[PDB]
Amino acid sequence: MVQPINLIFRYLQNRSRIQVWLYEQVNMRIEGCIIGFDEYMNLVLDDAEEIHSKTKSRKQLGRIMLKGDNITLLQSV
Amino acid sequence: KLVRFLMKLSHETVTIELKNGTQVHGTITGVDVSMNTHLKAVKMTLKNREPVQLETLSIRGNNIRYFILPDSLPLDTLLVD
Amino acid sequence: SLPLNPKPFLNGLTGKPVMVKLKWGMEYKGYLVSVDGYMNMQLANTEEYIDGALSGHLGEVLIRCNNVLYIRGV
Amino acid sequence: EMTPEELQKREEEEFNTGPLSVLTQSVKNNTQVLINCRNNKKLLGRVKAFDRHCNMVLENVKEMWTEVKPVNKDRYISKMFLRGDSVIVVLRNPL
Amino acid sequence: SSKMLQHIDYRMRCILQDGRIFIGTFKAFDKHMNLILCDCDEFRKIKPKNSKQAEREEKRVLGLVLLRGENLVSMTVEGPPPKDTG
Amino acid sequence: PKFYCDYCDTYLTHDSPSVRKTHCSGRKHKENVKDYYQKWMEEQAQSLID
Amino acid sequence: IGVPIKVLHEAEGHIVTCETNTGEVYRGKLIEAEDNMNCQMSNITVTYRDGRVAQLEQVYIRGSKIRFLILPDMLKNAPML
Amino acid sequence: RLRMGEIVIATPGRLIDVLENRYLVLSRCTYVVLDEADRMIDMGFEPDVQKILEHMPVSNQKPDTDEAEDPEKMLANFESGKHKYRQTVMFTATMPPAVERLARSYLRRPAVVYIGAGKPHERVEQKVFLMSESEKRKKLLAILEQGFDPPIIIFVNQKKGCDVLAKSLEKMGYNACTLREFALSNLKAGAKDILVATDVIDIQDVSMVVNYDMAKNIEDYIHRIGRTGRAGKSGVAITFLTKEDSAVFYELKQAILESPVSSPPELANHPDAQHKPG
Amino acid sequence: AHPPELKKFMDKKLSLKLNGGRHVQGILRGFDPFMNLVIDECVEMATSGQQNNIGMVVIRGNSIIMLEALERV
Amino acid sequence: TQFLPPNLLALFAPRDPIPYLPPLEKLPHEKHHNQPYCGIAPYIREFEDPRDAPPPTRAETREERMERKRREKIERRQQEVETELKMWDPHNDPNAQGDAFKTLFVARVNYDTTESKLRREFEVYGPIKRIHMVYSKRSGKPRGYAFIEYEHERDMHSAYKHADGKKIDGRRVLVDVERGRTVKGWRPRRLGGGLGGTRRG
RNA sequence: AUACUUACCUGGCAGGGGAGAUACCAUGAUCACGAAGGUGGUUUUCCCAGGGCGAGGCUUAUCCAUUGCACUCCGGAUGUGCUGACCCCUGCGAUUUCCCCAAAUGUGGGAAACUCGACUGCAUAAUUUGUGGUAGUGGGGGACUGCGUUCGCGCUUUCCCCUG
Ligand SMILES: [Zn+2]
Repeated sequence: MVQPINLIFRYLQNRSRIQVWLYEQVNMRIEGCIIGFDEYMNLVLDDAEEIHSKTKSRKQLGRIMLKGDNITLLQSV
Repeated sequence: KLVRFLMKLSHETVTIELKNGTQVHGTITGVDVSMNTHLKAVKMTLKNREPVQLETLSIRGNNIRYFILPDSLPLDTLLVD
Repeated sequence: SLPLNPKPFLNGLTGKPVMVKLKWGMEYKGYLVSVDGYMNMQLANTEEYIDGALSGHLGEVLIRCNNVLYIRGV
Repeated sequence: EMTPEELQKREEEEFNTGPLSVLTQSVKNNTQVLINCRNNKKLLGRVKAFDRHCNMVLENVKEMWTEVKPVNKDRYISKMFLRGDSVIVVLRNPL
Repeated sequence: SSKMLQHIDYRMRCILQDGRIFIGTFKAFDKHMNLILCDCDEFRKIKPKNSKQAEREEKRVLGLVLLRGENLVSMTVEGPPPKDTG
Repeated sequence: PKFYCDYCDTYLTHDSPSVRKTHCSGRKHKENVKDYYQKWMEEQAQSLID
Repeated sequence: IGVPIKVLHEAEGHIVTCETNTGEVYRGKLIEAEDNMNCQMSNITVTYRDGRVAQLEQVYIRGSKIRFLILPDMLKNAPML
Repeated sequence: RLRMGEIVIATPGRLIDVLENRYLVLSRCTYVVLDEADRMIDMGFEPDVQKILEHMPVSNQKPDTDEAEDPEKMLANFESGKHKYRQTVMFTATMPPAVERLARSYLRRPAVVYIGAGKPHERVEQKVFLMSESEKRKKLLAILEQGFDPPIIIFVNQKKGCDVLAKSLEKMGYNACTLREFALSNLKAGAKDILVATDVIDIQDVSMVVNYDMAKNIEDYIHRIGRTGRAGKSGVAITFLTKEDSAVFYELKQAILESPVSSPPELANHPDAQHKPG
Repeated sequence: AHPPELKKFMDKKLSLKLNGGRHVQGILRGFDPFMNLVIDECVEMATSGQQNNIGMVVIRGNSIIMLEALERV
Repeated sequence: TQFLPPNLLALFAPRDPIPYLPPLEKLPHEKHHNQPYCGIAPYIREFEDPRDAPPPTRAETREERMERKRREKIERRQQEVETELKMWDPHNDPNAQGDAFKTLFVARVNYDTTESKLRREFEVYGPIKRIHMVYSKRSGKPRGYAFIEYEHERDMHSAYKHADGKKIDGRRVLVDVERGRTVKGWRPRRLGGGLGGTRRG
């Protein structure tokens, strides 16, 4: 069994660029590199940007902590 | 804990506003630690509906937005425990 | 960088200007003063940005942790 | 917990220094306070007491909101207990 | 807990978060306020866009229901227990 | 939270998913259940007696 | 464990209807329920929000996303009740 | 411990439940051991041991041909490292049909290794006294007063017995231990002379074992008297028999009649020693 | 804090109803007592009939409504 | 109910499936928010502080009257003791005579013990110049203690080493040196000093 | 069924009103009659929590009595649901040992032993219920747009009202 905490750790190590689907927010997503995280599934994202469906335009954020409650799914590149 | 306070309000007559706009006016028979609340002599007024009078009502505490307390209710007395 | 995690990330940010974005669309900018194990935040010299552009200047602010979407430096 | 022993007035330290100091100090100095609430009304009043959840007992509150052109509305409520979950943001009176 | 027990086995009208009413014989509860309702009937109010016309009440029978506490708002007493004396 | 079997009139001092399943797929248990609903069919004889 | 959850486990093996938060309705054989009210079910007639129905083989539902379940009436004659 | 990740040691009931709930899998298992398979059978574990086998991946079992016991081929397979056939070992004292069933399923062309000191009753001097329960304490004292070579062991059936008998002896001016390492050191050292104990480690050869209470089965009795040592001085085991022990008389009688270093008509001729119990 | 009983669905192709009216499908490689999932060879199932492949992915348990086994367990 | 004879298990049969009805509320992500959550910036009416209340209101109740009362008793007590203290001077007491350095202090005496029995018990250590047992100036009941002046300091020291705990008339007595007239800063127990710890708490 | 033995599965910890005040009793307080207090009683005031007793009253039907002249309610009986003063009790429903009161195998008083009713507190405000993405931004009646139209409506822009 691959277990979800490890797979996040894998994403961390690889410095993979992660895209997050948001909880109850369907228009925005967020993507960035997972520098760190915790038990609550809060993420530290290194080069984060906020991506909107209608615009196809991306707002640059820098280094962010995103609270866990929001996440609905974690994706690659 | 501050529900400890609400649990002291038995026999007090209050007005409760619910997260869904329902307003309850009644007399508190008991409040429990999850803020679940029991009332007697109730006038429940669902959002945009005519009031309805009820002998009794219990409210699951998560649904409470606030209690409106009697103008005279002695807060300092009641807040010491 | 090491694995840089949430608690020490914020502890980094404390003292510095920060911007916090709420689940409900408003954002609050100001000097992160404190945070707790639930990640409630106190801000100072706080200002309110509604829909991206500045709305007004507020003051000392508590933000209840459930409301926060993300928080970021300056 | 981090404090699994049941001597934890570490809360009392967290109230004095942590972010709920906003309240502890507001209660202490009887300062007004403006709360943006999840019914989307704003309550401006005094804080008589509070707890971890941000449950507050308030006095001399003015609830203010906004209906429909957009019209302002307000009502005075002299003593309330607000359930903490419904707090978004609290703001101490600047001056 | 006697505040809840005392209404146990009465016919009780429960308001759910979506505005449904469950009326049912109140057989059991727990710390969540999950409910067990017997012979439970669901009612709901349907708005008229057709005319400034009377509301539909729509009954629908469910039978034995387990209601998750999260979805409960309030409950008041509808009637006494279905009675075993004549 | 400590589990009480209404059929067996016995306790599981420490409940777990594993423990309750073990108990419930138990010799004593299944017999008690069978008995309980047989006894309920006897309730039906108490109908005709009226 | 609460009386109502016990009752849920007693309906393991039988036909239950289950409305989810989303408004879908799943009717089928309840295989296994957990204490959280996570339910595995078989042979379901899902009924989508619109009214359209479908057939599903094997399904599992998060307890936190259930509104209510409809259990077999016979369960009312379980021992507590 | 399970979460952490080479060898699992288990009992059948526990192991099947764990497998059934997928707390553990047998994905890279290449080594299967059944220890005391006869005892597993006796306990009713045949079906559970069957069901456990059903979780092993089938494709790593050896072929059922003469090649399974060809040394050149099987050695080359052992050395093949990670991809070798599984191997299975069964240990057992006996081969009743159920054990042979296990073997037919679990094993492929197994070699048998049979070995064979192991039978203390044949080589330990045994003496018995028939009495009523109330007579035990005075007979023990009379025996002790004759003098002994410390340390000795006195066995009793229940742990309360252990404690109260031990007190009385210390009252009679005897150095008595009850039953960790600390006890055996003193005995070994000469400090304490008498160990009182129930059927529940590792201890020196003793000159004398007294069964103050007779064991409830002959296997426990055998283990007790075995404490006079594997070899060397025969030593002596003295047993107090009462009417409450009638269900072990027949086997006790056999144990002694099979002991050339032992002389007992009182038991051998007793009405309760004539037929197997039950 | 008991784990969920998703041994049955391990290494099976699933179709998952998710929070925002979002649907996703793929092979279940693991899970948590929060019911967080690992899906493999996962496909987006966007509202437009269009499907998109993002392979290995983490789903928060919180946002899973119902899952259906496509390969029948 | 699970694995029963199909005989009985047919009792646990479902009722017919329930009529469809459309949902009452839209799905939360697809609802139209006519006045969405909004901020507080417009709202800094507040109140200019020159009309603001001062802070201190709150505090003890019965809890304040109680705390005040203990506080005063304690202080009142300290003043009493201070005043007595400057009346206290054992160098000017007619009861305290002779060489303090040759004087033994004996406490915890049986009230029944006579001055004779005491002089007998303590004579063993050497000739006694003087015994003064102490009595209440009120009741005249014995206080349970005495001063014994020896002829020679050496003999006092000897009683001191050897007599402590000595049992006289059933009671273990306490033996020390006289400190009233020898020890810098001594105060007796009634003046907040003293030795011994029977009633520390 | 009961007791024990072995194996397997499981396993948090802590408790029993609180806070004041007590002049009196015990603790016979180690310095020339005395601590204060603390601790244990006693009494008592708050915070009060669960029981006991049920006077009185409310409601509705069977039977019985009543044909009566009032303007101060108000015949009897029986039963389902209720409300409930005064005055009591202090915590609880089961077990084992010792000491004493004694109307002495009865009936009491004092200790503990650790035992269950999932009693309460807690790293429990962090994804599955007990501290929010269920927010509570209307429905209707007239004036007042266009677009498509099957002319019923769908979408969209307003005004004035009713109303939750
Ligand atoms: Zn059972």
